[PDB]
Amino acid sequence: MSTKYKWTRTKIDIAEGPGSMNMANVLCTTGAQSVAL
Amino acid sequence: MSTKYKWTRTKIDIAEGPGSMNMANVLCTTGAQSVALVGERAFYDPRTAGSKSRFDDLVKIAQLFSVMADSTTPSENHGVDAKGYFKWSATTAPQSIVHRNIVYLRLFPNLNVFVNSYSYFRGSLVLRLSVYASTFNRGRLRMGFFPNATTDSTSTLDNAIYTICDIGSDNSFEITIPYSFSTWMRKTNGHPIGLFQIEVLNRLTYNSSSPSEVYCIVQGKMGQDARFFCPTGSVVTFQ
Amino acid sequence: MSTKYKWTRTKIDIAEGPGSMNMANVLCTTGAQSVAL
Amino acid sequence: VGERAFYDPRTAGSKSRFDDLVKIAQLFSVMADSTTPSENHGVDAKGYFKWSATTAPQSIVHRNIVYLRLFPNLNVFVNSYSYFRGSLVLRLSVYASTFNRGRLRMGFFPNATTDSTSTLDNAIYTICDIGSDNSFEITIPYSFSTWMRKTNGHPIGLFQIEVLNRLTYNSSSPSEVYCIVQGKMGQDARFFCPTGSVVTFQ
Amino acid sequence: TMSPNELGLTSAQDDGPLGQEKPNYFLNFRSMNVDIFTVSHTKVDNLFGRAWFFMEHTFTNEGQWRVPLEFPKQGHGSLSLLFAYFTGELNIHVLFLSERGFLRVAHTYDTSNDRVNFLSSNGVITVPAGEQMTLSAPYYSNKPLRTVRDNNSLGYLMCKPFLTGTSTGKIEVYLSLRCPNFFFPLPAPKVT
Amino acid sequence: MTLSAPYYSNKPLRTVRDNNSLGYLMCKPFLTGTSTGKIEVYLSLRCPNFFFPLPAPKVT
Amino acid sequence: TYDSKLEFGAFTNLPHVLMNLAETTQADLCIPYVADTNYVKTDSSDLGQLKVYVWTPLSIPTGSANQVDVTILGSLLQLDFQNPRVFAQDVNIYD
Amino acid sequence: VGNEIGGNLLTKVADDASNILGPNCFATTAEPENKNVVQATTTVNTTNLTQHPSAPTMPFSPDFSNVDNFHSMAYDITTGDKNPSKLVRLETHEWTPSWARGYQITHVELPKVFWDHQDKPAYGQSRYFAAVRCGFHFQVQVNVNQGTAGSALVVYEPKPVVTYDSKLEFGAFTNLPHVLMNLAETTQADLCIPYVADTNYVKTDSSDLGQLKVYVWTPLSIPTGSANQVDVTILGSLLQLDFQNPRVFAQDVNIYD
Amino acid sequence: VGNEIGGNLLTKVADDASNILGPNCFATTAEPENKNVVQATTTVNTTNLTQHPSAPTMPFSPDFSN
RNA sequence: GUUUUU
RNA sequence: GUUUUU
RNA sequence: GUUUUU
RNA sequence: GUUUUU
RNA sequence: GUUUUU
Repeated sequence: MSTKYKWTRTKIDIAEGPGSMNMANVLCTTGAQSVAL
Repeated sequence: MSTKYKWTRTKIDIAEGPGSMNMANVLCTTGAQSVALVGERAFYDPRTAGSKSRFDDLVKIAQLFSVMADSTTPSENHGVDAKGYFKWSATTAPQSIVHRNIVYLRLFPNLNVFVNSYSYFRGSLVLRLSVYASTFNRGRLRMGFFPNATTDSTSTLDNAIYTICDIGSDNSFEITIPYSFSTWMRKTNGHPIGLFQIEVLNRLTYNSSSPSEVYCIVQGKMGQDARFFCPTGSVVTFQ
Repeated sequence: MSTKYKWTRTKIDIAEGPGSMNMANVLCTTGAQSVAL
Repeated sequence: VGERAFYDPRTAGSKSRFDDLVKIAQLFSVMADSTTPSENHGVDAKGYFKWSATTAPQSIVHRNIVYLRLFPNLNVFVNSYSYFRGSLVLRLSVYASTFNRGRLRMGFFPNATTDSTSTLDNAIYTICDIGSDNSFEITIPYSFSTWMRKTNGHPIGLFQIEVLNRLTYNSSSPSEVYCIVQGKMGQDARFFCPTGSVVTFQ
Repeated sequence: TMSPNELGLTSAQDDGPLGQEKPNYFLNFRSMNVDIFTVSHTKVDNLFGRAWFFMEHTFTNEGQWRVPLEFPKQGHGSLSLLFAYFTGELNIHVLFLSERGFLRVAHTYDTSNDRVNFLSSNGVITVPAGEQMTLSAPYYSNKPLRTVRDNNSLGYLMCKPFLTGTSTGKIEVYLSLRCPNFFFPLPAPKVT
Repeated sequence: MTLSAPYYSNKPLRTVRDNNSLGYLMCKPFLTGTSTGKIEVYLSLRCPNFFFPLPAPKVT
Repeated sequence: TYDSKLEFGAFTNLPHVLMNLAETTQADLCIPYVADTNYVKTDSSDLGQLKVYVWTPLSIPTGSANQVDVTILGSLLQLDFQNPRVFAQDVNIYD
Repeated sequence: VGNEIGGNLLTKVADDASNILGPNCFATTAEPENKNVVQATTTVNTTNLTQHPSAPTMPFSPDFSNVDNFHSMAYDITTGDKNPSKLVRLETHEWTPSWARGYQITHVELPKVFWDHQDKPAYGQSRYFAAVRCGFHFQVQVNVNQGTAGSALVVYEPKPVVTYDSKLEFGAFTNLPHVLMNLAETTQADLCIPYVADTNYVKTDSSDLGQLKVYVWTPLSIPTGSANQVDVTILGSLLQLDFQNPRVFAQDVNIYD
Repeated sequence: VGNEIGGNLLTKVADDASNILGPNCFATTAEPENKNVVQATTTVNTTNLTQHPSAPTMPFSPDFSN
């Protein structure tokens, strides 16, 4: 069993400009968060 | 084999406002982290509350009767005030008014709460007049309602949504107002619901051992089609 | 049912140098965001 | 390599690790243990008192309000968890000779607070007749308004051990013996929320 | 049916072996198990899976900090004092309180002080200033079991900070363990 | 952060009105220098179980 | 090692035998190899030690005898000598 | 009937008058945990008789295999047991070139030599037993440069021979388990000797098993330049060992009549 | 359980740790020869009641035909 | 407890 | 409402 | 446009 | 090149 | 070692 390796949360690399806001691509804006109840 | 490319951790772009906390969407809050020892859920006990299940929808509470502008003393102005506690008299003549006022949702305890919570709503409103007289008292009373009216003045109810009340065994009379507004939903605390008037149709009759005037109570609740929509800030503070 | 555990958003560990911009690997640049409509 | 090691229980003389702590809470421990027996006729918390030829029937040999913290093992959980539930078991062990005989009734008023001698006819009691097995048990089933109860809150109840029949003896037997009171959790015992500490161990 | 043994009449000298889940009854009583949560909070893995404060260190310079790691006689972790031996993964929670810098963290069970001089070989995860990390140190113990009481029951922790300017600060530490193996329960501890 | 505290209540039900209807919240800050500040708090609940509706409240 | 730090009356958590005199004349204890090290140095106390405490003092009547003797007998369920060494010379198996 | 019969009557009578709620009393009778029994335990040559036994105790979910699964000691489990049969240096002597044929180089008391010093693997056990029955495996080693020559007679002499040694004709000793070993040809001799005596067992710390000796078959012919210090060493191993009679520590006990 | 149960545990525990040589201990528990019994003997118009009897004896390979 | 969502 | 995208 | 990669 | 891991 | 979880 995979018990030879301690279980861990996935590790991922964050691309450049995290937090940068794209106000040019619609595919970006339509995916924005919703303040709806 | 994919050994022509060095193995790597996935790279991802972080959207705007990372770390921003959304306190508006429930789908966001329910997914928040758990401080629970094992991020576990508990077994609730309704029995201790005397119930068989929790309460899921609030609209049902808005559908519960509550006295309109309730007071300790009956209307001292012949019912021309907002008090939903007035007297009907042997003295009042037919067509004379026993009650008249402009109705707002806030005039009702239960509803006033939703008024201070939601911004808009829709649906029919039901008012129930309960005249408490003796088994000897007899007479009729017509209560009408002009939806969306604002001029607080006595007026013929022949064209208004009215209900004639003939005193008997079941002395509680209902009147429904279907949703009436230009907009699909309407401000919870905006334009009046309309003009509510209860005029005398036939003088309250009596005898040697019966009262010459009785007490009346006006309750209000939402219809089975009632709905509330946007939650807004508060306009008042409860206790 | 998995109702013995409160539902939660996935938790992940962010690797070193998040926001670092790789201007050496093409596989990195071609995946950059698009300012296209 | 973010790898796991192979544990060795044998060196510990065990065949497996210890997975649940509740089992430890289910291990007897002397109540308010002391070096010397109760010098107040047992009216204190000492679970180490003497039963005497001198004490009359209905006279008390021990009385006190019981709390989980009065037990070594349990007191640990008291300082760890905030709440709990389940039955509690107390075992009185009277160490007399093979000649000594007599009876002793120990009752328990769950959730009681007034530390005063009172008839146990309505309390959960156990009559102890001296013989070969001179260890007597008494179970208290969980009794509280709440589903779980504070680990370190309201008392468990009033514990009283009254004399039923004077401890008899003879020329070569003791006129009074020693007694020990232990306490443990029932098989249905449970602890729930871990809270801060109220004391510091050593 | 029920025997007199299960009704309270027993003998203390007939309890061995250790661990007798004997049932106790009376006419109106039976062991009733009621669970308030979907899982146990008594299981070693769950209880100890939750950290607890350990100690704090204030640093005015990069000098290295080595501290013996031991089980608490203070928090809910005290429940460990009921055991004699331990073995398994060790979760170390470190908070770096600093304005501008980095904190090297490493863990070793090795008693030798010198082995820790070159910190890099040991581990040395890097927590940027103002960040906190949770590293899980494996059981790289030269001893199969760790007496749970020892002032160094748990291996030593190393903290060296690579500061940049006159900046100084403090490093708070919290400890927790992943799946713990406890053996041979000993008598309950005393109070101070 | 948004932490979801479970119902680790020693009471099966929480009278909704009590000045402590909801459990107590603890905040201790591990500051580093003379730095000071303020902690704003907001509350919300995940799946709530309400029972036995009582009469509507009054206004101040 | 830490004996004074432990609460008496809780020692019942360790392999023991509360033995009530006038009832039992002998106690039996089977103890396996218990230590934090695979092997224990010969001629050492590392395996721990067996003790006998006073649960409840002796209640000896007037005429009865007053000289009670406590004896400890030991048998090796299983024995294993590995490391060779000079005759009775202190050798350190530990680090 | 009685006093055993009571749990049933009370349990039953309670049972008979029971109504909707149920019985209002339950009674159960049985034997006490402390019954009238006797326990007997036997270890090596010992027997413990107890008439007042108590329930034996032991740790939680214990493992009595006592075997270290990690083998922190990488030795055969029976190492300590076989240790006393281990090969050991019984003697060493320097043959002197001047010595005549038939001269006795060196000898070893058998079998008490295996317990020659407290530093002998077998010395330990040998102390706690008065009787012995064992087999031997000797390895007499004699090294000499190629330039030199000579020959020695390694022979086993039972007590009978050792007793009447002067009455025996040298040159006939080849009748006994021996090894005429010609130096410059062989550097070691091997001798497997089984238990030989006129008695089933030999007293421990005795020479009754006879003794191994090394004689001068033909004196050493050491050239001028060649070395002149030849050492003769006697090694011994126990093919099979057996200690039976128990006795105080190293106390002379007579197994013989 | 207990105090009857001991021959088995000791006999077993001894059994479990046994190696090539075998167990290093054997334990057996049972009732004493002198048990708690009562004997009654009746001859012509007589009855002897004894509550502390002992194993009756008799000569070697005896003949009671008389 | 579909008591995250379908 | 394929009204994110195919 | 396999024009991210196979 | 299972030369990330099985 | 279901010794992350089912």
